[PDB]
Amino acid sequence: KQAEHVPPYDVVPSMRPVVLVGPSLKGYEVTDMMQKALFDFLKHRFDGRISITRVTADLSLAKRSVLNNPGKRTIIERSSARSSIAEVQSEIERIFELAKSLQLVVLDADTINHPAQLAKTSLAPIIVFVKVSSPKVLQRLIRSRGKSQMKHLTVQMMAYD
Amino acid sequence: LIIIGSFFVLNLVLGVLSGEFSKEREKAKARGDFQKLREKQQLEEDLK
Repeated sequence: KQAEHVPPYDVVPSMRPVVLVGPSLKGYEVTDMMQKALFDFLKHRFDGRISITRVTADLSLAKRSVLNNPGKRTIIERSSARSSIAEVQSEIERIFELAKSLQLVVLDADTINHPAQLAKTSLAPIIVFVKVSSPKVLQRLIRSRGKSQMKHLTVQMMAYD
Repeated sequence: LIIIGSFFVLNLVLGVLSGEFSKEREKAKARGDFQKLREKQQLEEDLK
């Protein structure tokens, strides 16, 4: 049973990180607006105990066992040398070292849109849900923004769906 | 004459009309009129 051999114990950081998802896909007007006011409250209330960081790199392809040494050398010139995996692993320790310093960590990347994909990584973070109840609410929330929104107005519904 | 033909008759009319209006109000449940007002009530406070 060494093809997978899933270990009973898994590596986790010192404290569970908190990330923000919902009520729609990240990067959109409202979704970036809802987190803007929410993250602002945490730093004032938890002054001296929190550290909010922003990472612009992808996180979807992050499994606990995929290779002995993923992308150790960038001069390999292979299918993974030119990819972002050369810097994907670097930020994992950055979250790891952030928890080591005994403080609250906040992850608000643009690459998280569902708790399912991050439910199997090494981080195992805290997922906060800001559900807006009926989908009809979201509509008039985005309709009042401006012409920057109806260029992709419809995908917000399936973003919540 | 005033007590019987005016106060008692007015009581009769009020009772009959109240019963009819209650019957129509109960009938309106099948159409679900109250549901439309209820959802719109809890939707406006969401936007506010």
